[PDB]
Amino acid sequence: KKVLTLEGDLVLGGLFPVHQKGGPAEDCGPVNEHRGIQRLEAMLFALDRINRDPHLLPGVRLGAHILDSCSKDTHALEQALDFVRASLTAITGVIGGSYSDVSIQVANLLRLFQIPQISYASTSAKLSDKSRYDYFARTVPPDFFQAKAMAEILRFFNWTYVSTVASEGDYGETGIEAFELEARARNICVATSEKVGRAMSRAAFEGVVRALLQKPSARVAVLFTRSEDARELLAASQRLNASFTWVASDGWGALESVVAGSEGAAEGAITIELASYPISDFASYFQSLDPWNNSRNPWFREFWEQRFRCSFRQRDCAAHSLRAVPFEQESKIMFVVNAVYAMAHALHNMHRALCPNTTRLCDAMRPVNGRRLYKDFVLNVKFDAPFRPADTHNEVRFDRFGDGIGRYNIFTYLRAGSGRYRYQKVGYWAEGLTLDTSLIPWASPSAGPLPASRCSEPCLQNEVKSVQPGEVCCWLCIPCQPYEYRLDEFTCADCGLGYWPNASLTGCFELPQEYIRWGDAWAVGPVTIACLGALATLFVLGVFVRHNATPVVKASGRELCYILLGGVFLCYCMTFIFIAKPSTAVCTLRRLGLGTAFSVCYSALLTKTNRIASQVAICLALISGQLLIVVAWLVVEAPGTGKETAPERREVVTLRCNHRDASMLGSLAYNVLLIALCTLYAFKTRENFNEAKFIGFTMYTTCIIWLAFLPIFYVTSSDYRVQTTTMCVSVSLSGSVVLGCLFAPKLHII
Amino acid sequence: RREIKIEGDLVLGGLFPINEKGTGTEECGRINEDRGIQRLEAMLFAIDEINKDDYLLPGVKLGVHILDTCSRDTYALEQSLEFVRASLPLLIAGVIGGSYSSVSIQVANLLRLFQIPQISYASTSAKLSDKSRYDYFARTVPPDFYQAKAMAEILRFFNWTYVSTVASEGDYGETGIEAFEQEARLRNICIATAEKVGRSNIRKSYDSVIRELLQKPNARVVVLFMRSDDSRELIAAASRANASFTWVASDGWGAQESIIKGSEHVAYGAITLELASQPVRQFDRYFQSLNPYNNHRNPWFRDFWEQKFQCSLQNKRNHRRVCDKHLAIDSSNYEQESKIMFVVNAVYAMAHALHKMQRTLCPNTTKLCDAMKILDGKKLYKDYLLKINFTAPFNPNKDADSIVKFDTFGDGMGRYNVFNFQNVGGKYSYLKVGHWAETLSLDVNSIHWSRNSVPTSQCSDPCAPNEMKNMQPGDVCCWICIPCEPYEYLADEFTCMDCGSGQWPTADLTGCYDLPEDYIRWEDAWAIGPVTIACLGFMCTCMVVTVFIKHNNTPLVKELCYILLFGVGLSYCMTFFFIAKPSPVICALRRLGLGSSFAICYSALLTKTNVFICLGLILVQIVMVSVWLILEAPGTRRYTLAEKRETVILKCNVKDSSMLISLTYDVILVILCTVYAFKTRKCPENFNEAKFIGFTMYTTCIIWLAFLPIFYVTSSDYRVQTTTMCISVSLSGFVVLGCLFAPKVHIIL
Ligand SMILES: *[C@@H]1O[C@H](CO)[C@@H](O)[C@H](O)[C@H]1NC(C)=O
Ligand SMILES: *[C@@H]1O[C@H](CO)[C@@H](O)[C@H](O)[C@H]1NC(C)=O
Ligand SMILES: N[C@@H](CCC(=O)O)C(=O)O
Ligand SMILES: N[C@@H](CCC(=O)O)C(=O)O
Repeated sequence: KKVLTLEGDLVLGGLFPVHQKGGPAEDCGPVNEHRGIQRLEAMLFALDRINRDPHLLPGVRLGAHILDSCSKDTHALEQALDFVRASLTAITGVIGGSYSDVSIQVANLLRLFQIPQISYASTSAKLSDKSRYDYFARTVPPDFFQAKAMAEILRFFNWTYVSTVASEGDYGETGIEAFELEARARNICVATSEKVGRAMSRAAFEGVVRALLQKPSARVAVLFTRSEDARELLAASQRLNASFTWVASDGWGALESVVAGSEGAAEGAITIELASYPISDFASYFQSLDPWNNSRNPWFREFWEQRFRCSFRQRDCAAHSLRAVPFEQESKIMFVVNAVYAMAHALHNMHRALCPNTTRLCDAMRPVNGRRLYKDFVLNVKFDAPFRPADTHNEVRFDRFGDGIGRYNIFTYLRAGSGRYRYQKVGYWAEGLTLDTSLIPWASPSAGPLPASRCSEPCLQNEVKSVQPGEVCCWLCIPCQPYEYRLDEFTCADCGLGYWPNASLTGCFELPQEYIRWGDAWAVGPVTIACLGALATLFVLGVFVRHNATPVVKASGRELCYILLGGVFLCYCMTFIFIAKPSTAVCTLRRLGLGTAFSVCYSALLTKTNRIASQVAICLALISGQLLIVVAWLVVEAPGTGKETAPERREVVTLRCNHRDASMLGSLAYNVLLIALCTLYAFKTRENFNEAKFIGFTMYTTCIIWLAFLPIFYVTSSDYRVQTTTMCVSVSLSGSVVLGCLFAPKLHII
Repeated sequence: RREIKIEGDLVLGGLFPINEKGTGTEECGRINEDRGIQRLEAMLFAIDEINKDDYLLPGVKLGVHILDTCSRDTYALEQSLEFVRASLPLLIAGVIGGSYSSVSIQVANLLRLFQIPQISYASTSAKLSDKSRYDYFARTVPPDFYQAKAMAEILRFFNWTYVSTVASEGDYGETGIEAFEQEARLRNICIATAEKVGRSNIRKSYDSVIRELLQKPNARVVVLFMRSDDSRELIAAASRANASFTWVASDGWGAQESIIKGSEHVAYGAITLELASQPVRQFDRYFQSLNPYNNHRNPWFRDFWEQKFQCSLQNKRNHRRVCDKHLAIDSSNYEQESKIMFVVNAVYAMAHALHKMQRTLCPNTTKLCDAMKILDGKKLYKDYLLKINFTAPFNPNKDADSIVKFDTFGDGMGRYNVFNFQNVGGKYSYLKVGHWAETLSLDVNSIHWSRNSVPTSQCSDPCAPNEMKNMQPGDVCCWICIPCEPYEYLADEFTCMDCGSGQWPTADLTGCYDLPEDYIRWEDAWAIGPVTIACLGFMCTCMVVTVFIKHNNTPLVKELCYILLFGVGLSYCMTFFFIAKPSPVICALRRLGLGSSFAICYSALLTKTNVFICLGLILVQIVMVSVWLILEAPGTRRYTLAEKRETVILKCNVKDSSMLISLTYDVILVILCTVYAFKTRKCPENFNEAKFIGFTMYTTCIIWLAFLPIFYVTSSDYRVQTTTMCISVSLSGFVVLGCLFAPKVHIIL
């Protein structure tokens, strides 16, 4: 147990983490070179400067009673016991407390004796409560703003799925709770929450690293641990070949050789450190320190032997010095200087307000009471920084909770010369996040893809539902109803598709599709048959007109021949109307004309049998009788609208005439009349031998043409492609051959 | 400054929560009657019993310096400074106080600096088990490590895998809730919400926690790790929101009938855990005989009397009617606290440790010798307190559970009693419904639940495997069951996949059966038609067979006519072969039989147009035997990756196009030659049959137009293909019968 004591009228206490905590066999081991020794020397330098300042305490010399906490709260309490043992050298206030737990324990011990305490590194938000710490001051921002800064940093890079690890105690717990609260305020999810204990072993660190690696969707790790815990975690990650994007708090900071002892595991780590400026006077004072003239520091020999490895009492540690080697100031040095100067200013104000005549300690101040000082001068103090740069405006003041202003800096640990790893500032945080993306060599587009961390990757808009129970960390999207249009929520479709399947896959469109109607792309065959029939009947009609019905046409009556020409002519035209799109003006003719097409052909055969002028007129009127049934059916069949869609194969609409569905009923009635007329003539006659034989061929041809339609009808069954329209063309085309066969030998030999 | 200071050779410190937390403005307000007064009197009762004993510290009087912690660690630390003021004023050998975990930890941090042993009676925090931070600490109660595990088993017993956790900040609630999460993960227990209440909380703040618990109705069970005062506010807050929850609380609630003050409707059906202990019969008489007039050593007793009985004692009339002085503590209004024997054991443990120390450092004298004038706390704790073993002072069991001793960590043995709050007999009271001693054993047969039965606290509704497949959204407690295609079976619980093409899932969908449904059928609607024509046509062939030798010489037709009559007979049986449902070997016979049937019939007709005749006809059929000869045993099923997925038909898929091509070529050749050869040459024989055979030949071309053309389109159907085949073949056979009809009618006429 070493102690650093100096003489003076007023003695100020001190607590610094000079030594790092060891294992079970030793309370504390290696010397903390940057965070304990440099801070102790900064406090000593501040005290020396105050002791030579005429304006600040001209007649009062400030003493020092500084102790080493060995980075333990129990050891810190054991050391601070002698601070209050004298009260039962009196202590008017301690400038000490680097770790949050140490500061909390010291404040708890000191609140029973009314001893003010000003911290220089403790940033825990638990110390901001003035109900439990009535005499605790602090010159650093609390973690309440550091949590906001880290949450904003995570939100900036779309880091909505991260893993968190914090050290057990008083700093890690409050910080991680605040970070979780601020991440729930925004849209950030937490994957894994690990803890680091005080007696944490290497195997436990490996287990924590494995647990962190167990979540491949969270490539960003949020750190709220201490310096030693961060170093051990980095070593464990390095020895396990684990790569992570570390986002750490001020516990890591910009420590170059302390935490980043394994260069390579943390190459894109983002660290947040309290804003500070270098002090040239402190650098000059520290660079001139030697182990010979600095006899007032009991721990300087150990620091020398550690940073400049050699052996004392052997003529070995007498060549090197602190000037030639590079020197880097600790970030939390100006905070220690400000705390010491604030304590000195409070003491000076108390002396001025209590001893208005003498410049030394008058009898009214010799018992120093902490309550009055803390309530009057410690909290209500305002002065410029003792060693601030020329181009700045910084004031040392305490808020209502005795804290500092929430200003932070953002650092990244990059490599400059392929091995020269260093910390480079990339932004700051006072009220909002102002980051420099171009200064970070893993976020620029030229440096490669941005490392993102999401629980679920965003799937394509098409065939996605993103089912989410209330508010959930991440979503799962599944294809749903390919006939639905689109949706971005739990429901499969935001709008009703209706009879039109899906949409253009860009949202709610509900665009209509083509109906059952189709252009004559593959209907050339029906058209070709019509042209062949028209060409065949053109020559048949041409010879009849040229011969003036003299040779054979005027055999008996010369009337059936004229009527027969009309029947074949209208049969060819039936193919054209059937292959057209059903509309309000053309769809009505197909149903009415179907019965008439068979009636005219059958009438000619019936008229010939009846004959074997007036008869032709009677036959023409007889054919009109069958057309009356078509007109009667057309009373309701002519207006036809609707569709015959089915809950299958939604790509087709299947919209046609209402009479088209009823065309089967209409066709059945028409076919009945034609069949009966044809068979009666053939059997009755079974005149001229040639005429009688010719009638037999025509009578059988008409029946066989209609008979062959039945097997074809079952084949199609309204298939909408080569459908019942095809066989209607074929039977009409076959009927043209039937009509041609009647007159085929009439003029063949002429 | 109110305190109890009894003089004696050795003074034992005391810290009890006589006063509760208070409403901020005051350090501590109302008196804690159950956990602050009974425990305080239990320590005094034990001290008096020890001083009256002859085998425990004979001739040495034990003093007490008892202070009030006001249920807060900040005020307790100031009071604890009196115990260490002398070491920096009575000399304190040890401290028996410490009820709250936060209070005990703060005091232990200060006592370890002065080597003062401390024994706790109610602090169950697992943090205090660390012997590197709290060296001089012991307790007669188990840590929260076993308590958190005990409630995890209870949740697993009722399969409550989706619960909510409400805790309080400090050394008890935060530490206890951390252990619960670790135990919940091993039992697949998922946490819905994690709320924390603070020391400085208002009624609106407590209602915020209740509203947060109501955002997830699927979590009807709430796990509580709170203090006595914190639990009271939440229950009162839940009473103002008409919210009912299944409360599962730790020892902070226990069986204390003071949290539930006019709020029994919401706390009904709660499952609270209390440490296993037995009432002290001797303490029952001692507490029921204390009066404000005779009890003067307790400064807090007068305040306790004015609160429990609501009568004034200072001026005899301050709040209500005068105190009749005829009332006293009795079994009607007095119930012994659960942690009474622990206080007695804690006091006796320190007394027994000093007794063993006194018999070693003072070998001869029975008083306090010069060796024990300056007591050493390190030797008393490590060498005597940690290695103590004695029977309970007032125990009715005398079993192995009555032994008071400390383990390596200076803790007790984990034994908890499960209590259920229910309304029985018209009044509200607790009842033991289980016990936890390294094993859970409940009494569900006598547990009154909240609404009418065991609550269901699950994140996801458990979907039956009939048509639903579980899909994890990224967690292990909640899931969504999205159905998949009905022709795929789930493997075990989470994956439904197709077992190839041609199978159908089983009834339980644990496997897939082979597709049983087939399109083949016999004597069905689509087969009765074709067979009816076939049999009549087949019988028509027998009619020609009848006129074979009865009228042969008399007719002038006379064996080409007989050859074609037998040739078309193969056509009739070909229709019967086509309609047969199976095709193991006959499908090759169908193409060979039906294919040769046309060849024989057409060749015979062609022969009639023009020994030698038989040789020519046989030659055509001779090469038809080995047209393909590519086997017929395997029939490839027509089922494919179509929408049906429920029917399989083979139809002898092998070599389907080859038969059609061969038949078309043979049919095309015969019709052209036969028609050209016959024409009208001479019209020989009885009648002009040269044109008649041409008519039969011409009609067969139309029949040939029904073999190939109408086929190859819509013929992939099992029913359509078979029906078209027999109709076309039977029509051809009937046409040939027309040729022989004319000779037949001539004989009749
Ligand atoms: C994601 O990060 C980029 C900047 O790298 C930028 O687009 C924005 O800040 C974040 N959010 C979205 C929606 O892009
Ligand atoms: C659920 O708990 C009950 C006991 O009350 C019992 O059925 C079983 O242990 C658990 N599991 C199932 C599937 O019931
Ligand atoms: N502010 C952090 C770290 C301080 C430091 O060591 O730099 C704490 O309270 O522990
Ligand atoms: N088990 C509680 C004590 C409850 C009581 O008896 O007051 C704790 O550890 O704080």
